[PDB]
Amino acid sequence: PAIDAGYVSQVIGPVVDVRFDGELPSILSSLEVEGHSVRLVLEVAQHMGDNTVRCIAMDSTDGLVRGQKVVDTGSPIKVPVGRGTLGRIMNVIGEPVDEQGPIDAADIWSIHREAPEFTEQSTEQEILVTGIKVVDLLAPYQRGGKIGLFGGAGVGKTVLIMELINNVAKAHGGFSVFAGVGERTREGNDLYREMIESGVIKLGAERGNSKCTLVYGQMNEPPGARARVALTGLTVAEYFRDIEGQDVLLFVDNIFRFTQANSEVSALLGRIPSAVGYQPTLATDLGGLQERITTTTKGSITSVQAVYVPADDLTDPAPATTFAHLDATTVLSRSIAELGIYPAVDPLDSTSRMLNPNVIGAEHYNVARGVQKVLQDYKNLQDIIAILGMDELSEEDKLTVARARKIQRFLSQPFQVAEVFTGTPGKYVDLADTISGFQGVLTGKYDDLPEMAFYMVGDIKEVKEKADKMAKDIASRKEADNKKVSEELKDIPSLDKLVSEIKEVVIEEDDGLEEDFKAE
Amino acid sequence: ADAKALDELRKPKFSSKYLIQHVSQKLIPAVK
Amino acid sequence: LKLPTAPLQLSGTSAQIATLLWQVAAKENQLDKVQDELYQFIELFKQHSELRRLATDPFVPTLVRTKIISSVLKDSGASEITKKLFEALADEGALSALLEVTVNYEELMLAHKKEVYCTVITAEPLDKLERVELTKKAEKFVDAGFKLVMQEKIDKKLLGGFVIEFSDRRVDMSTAKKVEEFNNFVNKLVLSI
Amino acid sequence: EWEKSYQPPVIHLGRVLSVGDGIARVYGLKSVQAGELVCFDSGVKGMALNLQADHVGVVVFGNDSVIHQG
Ligand SMILES: Nc1ncnc2c1ncn2[C@@H]1O[C@H](COP(=O)(O)OP(=O)(O)O)[C@@H](O)[C@H]1O
Ligand SMILES: [Mg+2]
Repeated sequence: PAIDAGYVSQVIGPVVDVRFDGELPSILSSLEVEGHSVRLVLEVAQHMGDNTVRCIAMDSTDGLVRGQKVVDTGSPIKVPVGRGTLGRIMNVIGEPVDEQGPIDAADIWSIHREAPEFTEQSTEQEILVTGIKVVDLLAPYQRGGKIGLFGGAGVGKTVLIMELINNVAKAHGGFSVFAGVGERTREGNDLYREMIESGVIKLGAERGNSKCTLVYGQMNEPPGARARVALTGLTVAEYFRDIEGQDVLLFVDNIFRFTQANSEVSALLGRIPSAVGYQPTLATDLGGLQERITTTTKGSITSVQAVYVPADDLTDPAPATTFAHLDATTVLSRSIAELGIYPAVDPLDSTSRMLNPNVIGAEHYNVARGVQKVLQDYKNLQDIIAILGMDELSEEDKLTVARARKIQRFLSQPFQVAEVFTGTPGKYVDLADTISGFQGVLTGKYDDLPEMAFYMVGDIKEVKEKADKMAKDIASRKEADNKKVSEELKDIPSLDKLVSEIKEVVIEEDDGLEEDFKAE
Repeated sequence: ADAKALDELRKPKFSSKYLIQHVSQKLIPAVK
Repeated sequence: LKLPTAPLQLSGTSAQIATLLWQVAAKENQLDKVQDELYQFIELFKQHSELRRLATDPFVPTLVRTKIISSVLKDSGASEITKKLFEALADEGALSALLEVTVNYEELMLAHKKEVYCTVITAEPLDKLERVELTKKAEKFVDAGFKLVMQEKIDKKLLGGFVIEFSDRRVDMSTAKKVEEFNNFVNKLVLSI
Repeated sequence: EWEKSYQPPVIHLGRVLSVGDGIARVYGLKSVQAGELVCFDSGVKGMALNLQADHVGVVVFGNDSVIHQG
């Protein structure tokens, strides 16, 4: 085994160099390190020219010595795909990290593959109703398209993607794959428990009846792993699309972490940096990923990729490159999230190619364009409202201000998953009902209603019901407040009777710290 | 390489003279 | 096409020339001839000034340097390996890389000659039962079947004992560090006890 | 009990090529690990951060004004 067993030459962080005596591996192939604590998989990214490859390590390189033998697998990183992966959590190399035994593997597919060609593309435009009002009104999602949820650092793009999972992913019929690219590990555990409690993930021997495969390379992982977990989720979704031939969902969380992991790696490969600090190969790496998430003739991948923006900057090149690859774009803003509006969809920046008068109907299209027109004419007057005040505007302008303030509150909606922390129950709105509601507010059937009746309600019935509730309670008054609190017959005990009911805990002698440190 | 393995060439270590003897008479007309 | 593998891997761009030189001279089994020739060229650079002027001056044309290194190395029984090496290293002005290609070649040959060096530094001149008892304790630090040589140095700072200098690891079995680690071990207890 | 259990251990050492800008280009240390806590002769610790092919980059956990070449 002298040939085809290379040794580690040098290590710069997550970048490992292997030097071979003969038969260097092809680029994008997987290497294995002999005698490391965890199974450390390298992945060749370059050829350095002195019989030396330059590998990206899929785990930590802490504890690598520059004499360690590295074997070649002669193949890329290959993950276990098939129907048996339904209900498993996988890392970037295809191991189960949910502790339920090995993965029942139909086939072993590599994660590096060419995108489907031009003639294999499908040109179909059918709507995907999600129940949110801003999505189903102003930027309707293509069923089999690509969806980007921009906005960053606490605007609610991870809540919105759980709402999209909860709405679409159970009424879909096909499978689902959640690829967590560099989001929180706690969020992955929360989604795992919430998918076990909902029934889209089952355990035991009935694992195959589940409809969701989890692939997690979450934000604790080194930048070698976060750069490849999106490709593993793509391989798992592409087995269902290419071989099973049926339509899936692919919710990729924080696809900015893919570009950021490749930028953390490409700082140490010695490449010259591009604009603000990213790699030069941003657009090609993001194309070689994002063009694999496409609906072909045989199947469909309906992807909702959350895109984190850095420091709320849309002219940053890492989301501005991503803007070209998306069909329907849902930009979230913090200036609207600081107004209490939820979900904080920016209505004058979030677009879609489905918003066309030939597809979704001229009624829905004209309602959406009128809503955008009213909000834009409101946005032009914002400095005039700021410095000069509401008391000098025109009549038509201070009517469009009131209509825009009503539709801004009306675009907000309580979510089915957000009620864990807000109390308000979530409302799944149908499509024609919110179209008719916004048609009514655009025509002016609800001018005399209060503005806070539009806040956090589902459809056009519940805004009038909340107006009736909130304009009762300004005139609701009770005489003497009907307490009847004192002198309750055999109800309240004495204070010491309730004190004696309390069982008393003992105190186990000052932290006991030496007894359970000399035990190990 | 280091300096420790490079200072030790300042002492002569050939243990043969079949090159430095002959070409020392040839080098001066070669540069002439 | 079929080159024998070097015994230890090395660095780049000056150690690679030594790796190729050891590979080629091991295909020809002249592995100690070319080491003698490189030693002769090191001392030949030491002797005269018109030869180190071919490696430090940046205004010598490459034509006269190539023709000087060919017409000098035409004769005197020089190896084909060293002749073509010096032709290729004088064509590109890499004659100043001789001093650090021969060191990596010596490290390669020392790996092959299966001989590792050491240096024992002492306070007194060693006697013959001190020496043959020293070799048994110092051989336990080498890691295979080698030919560990034992060099001798004398330094009065040690109060007896020995310190092995392997050029990559150091075994301080001296008494001057034994009493130095003794006085450090007491004062960590007097401050505590 | 300290003399009857006293074996002076073999220690793989390495020279310092250059020190400055919070790094110590350390020659040698072929058996060092990426992220191994190294310890200079002046007592100040360090971490073998960049394991290069020709040296080992060591950041200095402390003031590097006590570290020389050699
Ligand atoms: N629909 C919503 N209603 C109320 N609060 C929300 C909603 N969506 C998001 N939030 C707030 O946003 C916070 C988390 O945002 P998150 O989805 O984690 O965005 P990011 O992942 O970019 O931080 C939550 O604490 C929640 O209070
Ligand atoms: Mg989140």
